[PDB]
Amino acid sequence: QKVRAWGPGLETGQVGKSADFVVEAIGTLGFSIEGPSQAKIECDDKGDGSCDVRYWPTEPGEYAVHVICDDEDIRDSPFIAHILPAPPDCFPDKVKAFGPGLEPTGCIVDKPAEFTIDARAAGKGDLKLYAQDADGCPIDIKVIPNGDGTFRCSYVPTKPIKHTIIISWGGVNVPKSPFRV
Amino acid sequence: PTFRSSLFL
Repeated sequence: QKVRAWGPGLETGQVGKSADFVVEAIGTLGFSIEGPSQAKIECDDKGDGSCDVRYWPTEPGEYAVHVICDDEDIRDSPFIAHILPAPPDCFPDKVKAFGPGLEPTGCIVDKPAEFTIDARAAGKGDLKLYAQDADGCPIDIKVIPNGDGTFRCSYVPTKPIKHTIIISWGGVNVPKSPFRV
Repeated sequence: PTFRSSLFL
């Protein structure tokens, strides 16, 4: 079918913090969420046949994320996501990330696009990326931790085209993310 | 309690 969907919120998340992911085209679309809490859901259309989807669990526990193309589930859907309770000491909203390799584009043929990640005002947590292009090919991003809570990371496009980078701290998608290039 | 929420377009 015409529908791809990936990202942090199909695996994990934290309570009362939006579990997020991406859905791409390749009829009319739909989602539903069986879980221990009333989840609230929204697909923010980016314009480009892809849309930011976020739901809001209010209970620790496991939730089943059905994405549905027509009449019936996406390929791997339902996805099954274990939502963790918000640690007292984790601030994803307070993570910042930036640089040439997160723009519009300018990102050229085969060539490195830089970018950093400042997690210092962000408490304790596991960092995890999610990157696929405009065809659901995975994107490799070596991430080199400097030590001080900041991170050198880069990748190499091949295309005058769009690559999508999702960023999770403590399994929670980060502000300004998912970045589209 | 089990709950189911859902959206379509």
